[PDB]
Amino acid sequence: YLASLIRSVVALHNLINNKIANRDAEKKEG
Amino acid sequence: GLRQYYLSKIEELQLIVNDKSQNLRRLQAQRNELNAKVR
Amino acid sequence: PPGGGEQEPPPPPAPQDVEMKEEAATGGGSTGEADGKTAAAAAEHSQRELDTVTLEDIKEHVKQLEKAVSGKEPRFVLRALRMLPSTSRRLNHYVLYKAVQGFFTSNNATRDFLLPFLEEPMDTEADLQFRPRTGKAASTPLLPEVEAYLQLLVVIFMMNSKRYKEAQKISDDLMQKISTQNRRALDLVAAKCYYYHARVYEFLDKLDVVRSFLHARLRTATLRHDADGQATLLNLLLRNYLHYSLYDQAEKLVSKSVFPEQANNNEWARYLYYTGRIKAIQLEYSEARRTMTNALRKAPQHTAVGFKQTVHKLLIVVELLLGEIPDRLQFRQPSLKRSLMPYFLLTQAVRTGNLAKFNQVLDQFGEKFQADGTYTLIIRLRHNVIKTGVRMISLSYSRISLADIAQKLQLDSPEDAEFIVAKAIRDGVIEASINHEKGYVQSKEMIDIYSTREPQLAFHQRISFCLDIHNMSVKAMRFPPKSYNKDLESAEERREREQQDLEFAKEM
Amino acid sequence: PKNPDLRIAQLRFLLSLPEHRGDAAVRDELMAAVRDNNMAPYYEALCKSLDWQIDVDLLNKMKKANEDELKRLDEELEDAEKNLGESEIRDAMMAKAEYLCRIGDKEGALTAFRKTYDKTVALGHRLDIVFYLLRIGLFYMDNDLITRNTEKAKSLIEEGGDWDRRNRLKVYQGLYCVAIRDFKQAAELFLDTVSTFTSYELMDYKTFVTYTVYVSMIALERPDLREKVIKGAEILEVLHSLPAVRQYLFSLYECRYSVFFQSLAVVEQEMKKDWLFAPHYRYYVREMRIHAYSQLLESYRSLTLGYMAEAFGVGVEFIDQELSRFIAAGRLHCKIDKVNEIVETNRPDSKNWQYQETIKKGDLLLNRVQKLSRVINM
Amino acid sequence: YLMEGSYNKVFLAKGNIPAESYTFFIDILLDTIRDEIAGCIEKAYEKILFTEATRILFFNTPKKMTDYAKKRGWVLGPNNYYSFASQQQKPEDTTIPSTELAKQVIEYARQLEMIV
Amino acid sequence: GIISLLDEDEPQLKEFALHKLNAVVNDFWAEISESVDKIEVLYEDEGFRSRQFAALVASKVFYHLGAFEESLNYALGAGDLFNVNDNSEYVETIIAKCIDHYTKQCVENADLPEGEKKPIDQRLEGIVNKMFQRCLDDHKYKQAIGIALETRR
Amino acid sequence: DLYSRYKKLQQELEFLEVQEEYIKDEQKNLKK
Amino acid sequence: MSEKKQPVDEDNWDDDNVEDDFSNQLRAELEKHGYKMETS
Repeated sequence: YLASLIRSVVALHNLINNKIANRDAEKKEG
Repeated sequence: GLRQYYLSKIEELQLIVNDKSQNLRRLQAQRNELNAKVR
Repeated sequence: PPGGGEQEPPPPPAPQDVEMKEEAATGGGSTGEADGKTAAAAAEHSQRELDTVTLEDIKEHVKQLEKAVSGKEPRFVLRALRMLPSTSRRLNHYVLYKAVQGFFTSNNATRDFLLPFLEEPMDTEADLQFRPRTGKAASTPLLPEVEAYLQLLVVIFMMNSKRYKEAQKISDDLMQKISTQNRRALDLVAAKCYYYHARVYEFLDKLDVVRSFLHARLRTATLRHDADGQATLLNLLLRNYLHYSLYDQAEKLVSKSVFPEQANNNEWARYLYYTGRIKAIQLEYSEARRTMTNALRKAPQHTAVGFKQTVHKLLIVVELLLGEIPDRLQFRQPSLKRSLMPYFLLTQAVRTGNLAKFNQVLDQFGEKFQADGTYTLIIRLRHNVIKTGVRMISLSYSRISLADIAQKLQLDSPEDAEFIVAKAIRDGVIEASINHEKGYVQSKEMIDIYSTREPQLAFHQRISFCLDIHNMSVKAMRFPPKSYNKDLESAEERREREQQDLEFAKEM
Repeated sequence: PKNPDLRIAQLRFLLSLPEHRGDAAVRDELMAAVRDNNMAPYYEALCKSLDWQIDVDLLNKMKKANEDELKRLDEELEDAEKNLGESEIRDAMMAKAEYLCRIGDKEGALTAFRKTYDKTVALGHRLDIVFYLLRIGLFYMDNDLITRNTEKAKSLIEEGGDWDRRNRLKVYQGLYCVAIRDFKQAAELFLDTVSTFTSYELMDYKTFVTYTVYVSMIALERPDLREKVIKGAEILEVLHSLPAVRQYLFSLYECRYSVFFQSLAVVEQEMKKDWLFAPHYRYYVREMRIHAYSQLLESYRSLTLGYMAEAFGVGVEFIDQELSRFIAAGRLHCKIDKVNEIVETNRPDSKNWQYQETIKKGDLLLNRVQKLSRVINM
Repeated sequence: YLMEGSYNKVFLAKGNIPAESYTFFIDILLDTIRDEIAGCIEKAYEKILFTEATRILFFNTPKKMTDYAKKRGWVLGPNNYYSFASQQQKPEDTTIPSTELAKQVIEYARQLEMIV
Repeated sequence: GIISLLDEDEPQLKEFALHKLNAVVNDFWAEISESVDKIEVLYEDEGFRSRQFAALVASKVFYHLGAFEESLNYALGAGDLFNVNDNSEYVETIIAKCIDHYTKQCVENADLPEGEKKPIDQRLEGIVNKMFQRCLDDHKYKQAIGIALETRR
Repeated sequence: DLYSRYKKLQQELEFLEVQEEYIKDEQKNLKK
Repeated sequence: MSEKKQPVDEDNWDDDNVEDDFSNQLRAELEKHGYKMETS
């Protein structure tokens, strides 16, 4: 239950690392 | 009733297009990064 | 006239200055880019329509001297709006009536003059086939009539304007709705006019014809197009059925339209609440506390007093029916000083183990609970107060007489204090024995619930669910993969130069 | 200056919250308020006060005297820059901006303090400025602004030892940890009571002694109590001047159970009247009760219920209703019998109770990450 | 009052009607609580004589206590209701979690490594 | 709310009860939607002069609730009262099940036409070439070249 | 004509179904 | 966005739990014990 609780937070950090690659790229390049 | 028979097929199939094409264009970039890692 | 002649002339041009830039941009964008171009890839005029509702909800208040809105209707109703060579004069006509307001005196629309401001689907080549133009050009005067309401003999003017919008609405229901978002764009305009329709034409007069007409509007849904008609036509169906007592709760159980497939976070979020009160009045068995909770958590950020104070009440009404109660006094922002005191004063009695303290609540605020109408749910809490009691005393004491628990619970009768305990062993709750001959109720010490297979289920409920939110953080994640333009291997010129350098290494 | 500035806010507490007791507090609070140039912080305290109709000239002489100090700064800024020292403009108002901090509000404080923070290249002025921001951060209860300059403060003490800037700082974190209900951290920041000094905010060191004993008696168990607060010569001799607190502490230690409630009503009533303990005087003694109950009750198993009235505290039905809400509250690990008139106990192994907090924290963090996951990506 | 263990007050409402007859409804109301008292005889009670649970319903001494006493247990004896308060058989089950948990472990392993 | 009297055993209140199943089949359409479905009782009963209009309104109410084939078989066995009205939004609802079911069975009948063929209830292929005469007689032949293939005949 | 507007749109469903299976196989084979 | 159609119109939690168990109970114990020294 502990490690299962950690894994989703890890992939959430990986999600924010992708939204930063979305919103600060679409205005720059186009 | 051709407006309510044949044209009623135009409005439906497009909804399947609008998300299965999104599934492909997601999944193929997901392939493409890994293939660049391979080569 | 100086105080009016200096503070009245600036509120005509600056609302004209912003309304030539927001819904004249919707006039140039949703007529020429939804009726003639694809708006599914670019549907920003629906959220811009949300902006041109929420701005005008609090834009107009006054009876409009200086013709600051009263002169807009002789301007904004003379609209052909066919094509750019026909609207190139109309762009001048947004200016030519400013000389009518400023230079001369216009028609002061004060509760009487709405009749010559509505009979223009005919004047100067106006039509109805461009219903992105004629439904938006219906709503753009249909809103500010009814935004302040003006219940003094304006009900028939609003009514006839709703009749012309019903001509646009029957043309929407019958005539050429394929692949234009004619139905889709005017399910939002139809949906928004159902509430001005439903705050003049509902509690004044005769909603039960909007029942049959609304089942016709629901009937024309779900066949031709599968969006925007499945969503609003069910809360707009529900909102007086909850205030009625018809059987339309089990029909909402067996309905196919229960999922309108991502209904825009606003009708969908409240929909789970409206079906939450359904199983409230039909006996919450902890089924809908997650849909009340979900109905709370899918809210935006505006205010709480309209619905959120009532889901903050009714959401734990149904948990007071269970036996669990969180503390309601949380983010004391508007809701937790104004709208709790009878209702938190209710659960203060429930969290105790007193019997007639509940009556000391329910004589003090029986009418406030009938102000909202939760009173028929409040009236059955005595069962859960007394199960709270028997769990409290059966959990606290071990060898306690039946001739003590009735007096501590002020039951005034031991002879059924055998019987409340009896059904407390019948229904589950407390397990152990009663010495009815002696009087004492014995209770065993049940420890090591650890080995007993409950916390593995408390695990297993959340193991798979935390894997589910992991999987959602996987699936809501692979759209920013895009613009991955070129993974060039090395080069062409540097590859030929490396082949030339290796050729020099082979020659050397 | 900010050194007597906590007594001001404590006497604002003394003005506002005791409703009947609001006369001598508005007398001495005015006695300090309409002198020493105070202008801003008492208009709404004047609203909570009476009319005080002619305060106009009283405000005028003091906005005039405030204007004098403002205009001599305005006579200093151009002479300071002509032949410059160490930016003598910000060297004048790096000292008189605390005067502007007391007299003006936090703005003319803050822009001058973050202004002058970049002037001195050593922390010997910077960390005192940050101490001033901490002290006003208590005053406006700036619970978010204290979190910044606590870490920004502590980032400076590592170079050097700076124990008059670390042990003094521990008093600030201790008063924050007892401002919030974090008692085990409050006494742990109050661990030393040796390098702690005859302060400005507790001008009696003995008041600091009372605070650290009132938080320590909850904060630590008997081993820590039978070594730490019972063998300290520095802690014994300062409550040697205390008749009450010495008796209030030792009655629990000497197992003097019935007299413990007597001074418990005294210390709790004083805690009700006290500033900064008024948020939690209701939570304090209900911990003291269940602690004093569990200490005696984990000795015996066959101890009856009509023993505790005459030896522990009178009222058998009071003990009845008081223990019923605690076993029923889910603590005080025992099981009481009634009609054979005996209190039974049990013992839980740390397998269920240690698990209960795990499912609590799991549901809390699951609520957290699920809520954030609904927030981001629409 | 039927929701909680209020029995006696419900049987006081049996006869205290101000409105009309309600006879056919309080006769169903009679049978549906007859099998409910006939249900709550089945606890871990002690010996009850032939007076107490004899008078908990509404009877002095007919053979209706022979109807209930031969219907369920608490057998007709020498002024005795016999307590077969056993509740012994069902615990100590390792095999049922060793089947259900044996499923749920592999179901944990499915959404653990295999891509979905 | 006309629903409770479906056990009269006097067969003209079945008729007078299906008087209100077409005009006011919007408001208490939600009422008689799932609770009472005794259409097949009088439809299989010896009592005639109904079983005709009763299958129409079950073809109304089971359509919108996703029971397309339940509205389709009663759409077959309903009779002359069912296909008499084509001035609504309802013929496109019923031939998109009927002619669709026709061609998706006639692919199997294009596999094996001989033996175990369709028991047509005399309208399932009747409105095929009837609506195909509507296609031949409504001026459009770029599509009437189409239904002649889509019928697999 | 309008009869092509669904047959030519289900032809790309026959062409559209296979692709997620194909990259589904390449999900594991790039690891292998 | 965020229109939300209207149908009708620490420091805080631990002492609120003391308001849960300790709402109208005792409240001012200074004299009940001195009134129980002679009764008990």
